[PDB]
Amino acid sequence: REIVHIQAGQCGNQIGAKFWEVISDEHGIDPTGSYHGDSDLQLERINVYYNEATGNKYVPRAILVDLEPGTMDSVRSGPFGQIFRPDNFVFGQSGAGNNWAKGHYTEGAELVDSVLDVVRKESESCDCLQGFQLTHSLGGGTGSGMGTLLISKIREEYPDRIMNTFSVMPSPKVSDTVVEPYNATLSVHQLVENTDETYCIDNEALYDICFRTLKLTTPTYGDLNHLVSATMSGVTTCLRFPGQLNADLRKLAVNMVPFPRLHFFMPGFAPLTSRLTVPELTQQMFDSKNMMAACDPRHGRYLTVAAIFRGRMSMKEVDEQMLNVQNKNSSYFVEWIPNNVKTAVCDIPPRGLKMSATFIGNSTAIQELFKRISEQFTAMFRRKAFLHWYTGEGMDEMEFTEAESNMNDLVSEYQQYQDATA
Amino acid sequence: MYTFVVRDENSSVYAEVSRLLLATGQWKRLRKDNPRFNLMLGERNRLPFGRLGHEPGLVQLVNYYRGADKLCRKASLVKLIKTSPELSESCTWFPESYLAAYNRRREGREGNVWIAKSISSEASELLDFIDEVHVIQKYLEKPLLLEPGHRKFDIRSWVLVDHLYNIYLYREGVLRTSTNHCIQKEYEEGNEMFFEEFNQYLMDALNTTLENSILLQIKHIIRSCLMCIEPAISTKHLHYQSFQLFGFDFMVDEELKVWLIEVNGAPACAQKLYAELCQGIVDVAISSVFPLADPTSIFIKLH
Amino acid sequence: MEVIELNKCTSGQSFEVILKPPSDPSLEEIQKKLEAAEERRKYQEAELLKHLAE
Amino acid sequence: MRECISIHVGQAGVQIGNACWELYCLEHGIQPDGQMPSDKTIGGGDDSFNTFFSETGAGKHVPRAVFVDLEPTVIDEVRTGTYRQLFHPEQLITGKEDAANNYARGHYTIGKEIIDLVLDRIRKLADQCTGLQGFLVFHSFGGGTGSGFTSLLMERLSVDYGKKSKLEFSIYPAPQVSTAVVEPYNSILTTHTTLEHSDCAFMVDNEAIYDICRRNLDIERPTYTNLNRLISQIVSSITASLRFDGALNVDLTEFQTNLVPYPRIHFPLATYAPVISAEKHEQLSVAEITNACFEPANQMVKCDPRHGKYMACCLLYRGDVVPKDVNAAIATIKTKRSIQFVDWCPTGFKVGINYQPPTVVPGGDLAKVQRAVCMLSNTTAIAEAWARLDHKFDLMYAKRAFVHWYVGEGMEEGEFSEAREDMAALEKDYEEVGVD
Ligand SMILES: Nc1nc2c(ncn2[C@@H]2O[C@H](COP(=O)(O)OP(=O)(O)OP(=O)(O)O)[C@@H](O)[C@H]2O)c(=O)[nH]1
Ligand SMILES: Nc1ncnc2c1ncn2[C@@H]1O[C@H](COP(=O)(O)OP(=O)(O)CP(=O)(O)O)[C@@H](O)[C@H]1O
Ligand SMILES: Nc1nc2c(ncn2[C@@H]2O[C@H](COP(=O)(O)OP(=O)(O)O)[C@@H](O)[C@H]2O)c(=O)[nH]1
Ligand SMILES: [Ca+2]
Ligand SMILES: [Ca+2]
Ligand SMILES: [Ca+2]
Ligand SMILES: [Cl-]
Ligand SMILES: [Mg+2]
Ligand SMILES: [Mg+2]
Ligand SMILES: [Mg+2]
Ligand SMILES: [Mg+2]
Repeated sequence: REIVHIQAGQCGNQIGAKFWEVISDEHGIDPTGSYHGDSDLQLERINVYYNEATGNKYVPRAILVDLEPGTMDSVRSGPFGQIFRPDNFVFGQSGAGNNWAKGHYTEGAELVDSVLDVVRKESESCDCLQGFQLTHSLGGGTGSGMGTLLISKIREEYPDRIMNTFSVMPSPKVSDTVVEPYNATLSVHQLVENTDETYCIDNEALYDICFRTLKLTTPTYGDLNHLVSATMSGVTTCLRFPGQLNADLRKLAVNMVPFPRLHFFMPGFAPLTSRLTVPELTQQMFDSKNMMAACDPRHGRYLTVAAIFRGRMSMKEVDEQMLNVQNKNSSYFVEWIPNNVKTAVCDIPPRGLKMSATFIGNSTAIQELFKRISEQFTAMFRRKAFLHWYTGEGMDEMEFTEAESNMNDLVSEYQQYQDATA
Repeated sequence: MYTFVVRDENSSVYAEVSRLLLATGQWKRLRKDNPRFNLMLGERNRLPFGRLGHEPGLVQLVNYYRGADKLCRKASLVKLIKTSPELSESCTWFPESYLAAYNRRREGREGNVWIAKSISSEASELLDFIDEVHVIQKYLEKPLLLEPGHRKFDIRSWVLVDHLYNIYLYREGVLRTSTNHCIQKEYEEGNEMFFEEFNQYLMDALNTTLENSILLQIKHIIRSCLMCIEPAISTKHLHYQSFQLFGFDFMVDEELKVWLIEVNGAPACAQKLYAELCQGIVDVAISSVFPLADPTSIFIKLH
Repeated sequence: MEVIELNKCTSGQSFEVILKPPSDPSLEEIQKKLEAAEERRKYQEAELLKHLAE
Repeated sequence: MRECISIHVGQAGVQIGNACWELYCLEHGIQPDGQMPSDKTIGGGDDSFNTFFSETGAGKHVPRAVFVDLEPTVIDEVRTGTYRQLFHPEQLITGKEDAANNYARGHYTIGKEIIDLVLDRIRKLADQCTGLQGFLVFHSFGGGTGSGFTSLLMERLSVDYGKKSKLEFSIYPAPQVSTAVVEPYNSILTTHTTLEHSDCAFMVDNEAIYDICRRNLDIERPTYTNLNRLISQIVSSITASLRFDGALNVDLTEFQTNLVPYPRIHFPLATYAPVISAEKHEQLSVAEITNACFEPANQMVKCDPRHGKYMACCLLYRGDVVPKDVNAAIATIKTKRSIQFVDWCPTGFKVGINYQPPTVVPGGDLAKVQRAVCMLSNTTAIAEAWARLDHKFDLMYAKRAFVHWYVGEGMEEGEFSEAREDMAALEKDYEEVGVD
């Protein structure tokens, strides 16, 4: 039933804030928490993401976390800022200096119990907690380091619940600091072990889409985030509205995750076009140029796939188009998981669109993204470059070595299953 | 585009059919075990018919009829003819097959050679040969002989049955002459005489023609055998569809009566005909079900 | 084509027509199964918590 | 009069159950408030319909049913729906969190928690019975509840009611409407554990039902509501003999006697005709609807009986039918169709006629017909469905895909192989009785 949402660090709170703006709209909840929609579909499964207060107010079951008050002051000022439970803002002053170790071991260690207190209070009001979703980047310090610390601690206290993340991967094309590969590699290590599902959001990919497709000369974090929140709306549609397929976090995981470590998903959205038939959606959503992870699916194989169409359209035409892409490109789907492409339809489209499709792929191509971060990590680590920022926080080199090793292992695991035949 | 899989790498005929489908640029050959296929060119034995026609959105077609073995097994065929009222215990064009007959025939001097496989005049001689399942059928004894040579032969005809159960007789047949080309290879021919020439001989030596003296009977026999098992094997309203290529083997006696020897469910072809037949297969059996983008038939439709 | 056992009620009838003559665990063991599976879950949960404590 | 208790497990079992009871009510003139005007002995009696409905002193007619699901969404609909007054709250049982399409989770983890409550509720229905026949159990193969909880229940039902008959109505997984990739695992697992406990199981392949709904009701994209209304007709035909005066299949133990010579080979093929779009007719005759019982396109499971052997065959007509017309229909069919029985059984047909035509839901997708038939035939051809399923199982299991989810819930990996080997033996059994 209920999901508990956490957002951590600058990136995490920025996409987190947009996500609530978007879905709050779809569910007809204005910034005061009041409902004003013209349908029951909106309020039928609203309890998955919103608590109910008196006056029929709806309050996001969301927890905002940062080691620095900057971004959370910005969110409290933003459009929907007043909607969040003010008690659910949890923040330090020191910041994390884009340093995983500070978020995970020092600055973050000091703040984490305050967060878990709010996490707990929110879980105790839940009729039947599904699990948690966290939004964050892997390239910084708070979202990356403290975010994964939160996840481990959450798992210790709720070991039989589902842990789901939206993780923004760093790219040189859109980079804040040189140590992003370090922070990301350290974080992936945690994710491989402690999440059930991770939507890999590649900033490289978001940029290429804003630039080459949307024809935006100067993509901004605002643009990048519009894509992300639209994707986030799409991938959670099944959890928020009436539906048979992947209707909750555990059923999604059972359908999408054949092997416990291989739970990194390549999302996609359509339409995306610069300044609309069911075939059009279907071709675009499967198009490499539409993937929010910078990987070529034609370089790997799909283990499993979920597709969510939204709006009024022909179910018959949906089924047809899907079965075509699938039966026409059947080489890219593994033969040893029969019928591994599942489709859902929801009648309510996102704001401003007649219809849209969201794609969620578990492709072995994803190894490209990890191999990329591993190459960047290794270029520096050979020379122990910039290590002092981390050893100065108590970390040892050996811990970097293990993270590297484990991520390299994950990559080898994806290759194994890319070569497997019936 | 269309997709197919190949599960009999030994089939001479369909090896050529796959070659043409590919050379159409509208057919993709998928891997042996990819189930998302339009067309299966199946394995000669233990074809998994049970798994056909259950792939949503795919029209599936296969190049064998389930149950057609009832015609293509020596022993099965005999049972079928004997016990099937429209073929009947007493059928004109099939040699008695399986003692009471051995008596009658060796009651008078008139008789009495029988061949057996899975030839002799003494029963016990090969009846012991067996034990040391088979069928015993009268060895025509009075074959029609070719001159020059004074030699025996047999006729092979190729029949394509499509998904609608239309019965198509390939206009080209061959005579295997002196009988198997495997035994013999171990006359301006190559031990293979075709219709152009054999019709001429018939006109020359017997003042008759191929159509009249022999082909009529062949058509009748083919139409009779296949109409008989139609209700058992037809895929008319089935969740998948079948077509299949058969080879019928005939013997002609000296009175120009045609005799059915057997039917093969997996026939080869005359080297020189592979081109024409195989193209016909893709035309009538495959392209009929899976049409392409944007004659003079080589087949005689039997009805 | 012998027709036998023809029974007639006010709501219909039934009969048989012939064409040709004829040519486990205890409550105990279940409970053990479920309890053994339960212990296995507990062991796995204990290994995880131990790992998390490290 | 011996009672029958129905048990609906999981979404599919519950939703099909819903449609069946709706139909039963319509067929007997029971209103949703529970009153039955045509019924004259207020608060009791031993009429035929009483095998499915008990009665209160107020004249309410109450299904002898239990609804069970590990999550409350589907059952909540029963609680608030058209027929909410029919059911006593103790008959509807829900957990908080479902089996997540995981047999192990439904069977071991969550099943253990809720089994005793379910058995208590069933006992409460049993104690109200003067002479219980046994149970009819509706569930999917693919769902974690339908597969896993159902098999635990069936084992426990054998313990508490060893002398009782147990019949299944089982939904066999079809990708067309499938909500999970692991449904083949759940199917083999549940079949392995339930085999020794079920006396007769009627499989309904969603693929078959789907296609009949598209082809004959001109429905472009069938919903569960379309599927279930058709399925309910088939079930109603099968259970009619228990709920109406008749002489064929009049108690549960007779379903086995007439259809199941070999205990393990207990899956009869169901074939139904005519299915006619209500959105359009020329009424089919006895000959025709009977001939249609041999067309694969009308079967609950798509397979080819021509390439198998029959062990038994019942014909169940509803409406305007007399024996004369049936025998004549058969004669003609015997000579135009391929119908080979196992040579150690008589080549025949047990035939049941009920003069009341099928009933249809007002404003449904089915047209009223004057006569219909459902053929139950125990043929070896249905093993095709086992072979397809076992094949999909082998593809995933060879790489252990998804296996961690089941081990994770406390099941041993070894149970996968026991289950698969039992199905291999089951395919072997069909092979022998059916192949020359
Ligand atoms: N015919 C029909 N099939 C259904 C229906 N509901 C679900 N199914 C099928 O049943 C399978 C899914 O299993 P469910 O019954 O929904 O799962 P469950 O028993 O509730 O178990 P959980 O996993 O815990 O929810 C799939 O093959 C569905 O297509 C229904 O109402 N009618
Ligand atoms: N009853 C018979 N009378 C005369 N000749 C016969 C005969 N039965 C078989 N033959 C001869 O033996 C040859 C092959 O026999 P047969 O067809 O029965 O076995 P076969 O199956 O080895 C090869 P194929 O299957 O390609 O025909 C024929 O060409 C024919 O000349
Ligand atoms: N897509 C996106 N990426 C961001 C945003 N803000 C920061 N990033 C990325 O996140 C990383 C920096 O982490 P950040 O969230 O700012 O640090 P933190 O506060 O310590 O967690 C870099 O990889 C940035 O490219 C944002 O709003 N959107
Ligand atoms: Ca401090
Ligand atoms: Ca009464
Ligand atoms: Ca028993
Ligand atoms: Cl008992
Ligand atoms: Mg920053
Ligand atoms: Mg020959
Ligand atoms: Mg042969
Ligand atoms: Mg369900």
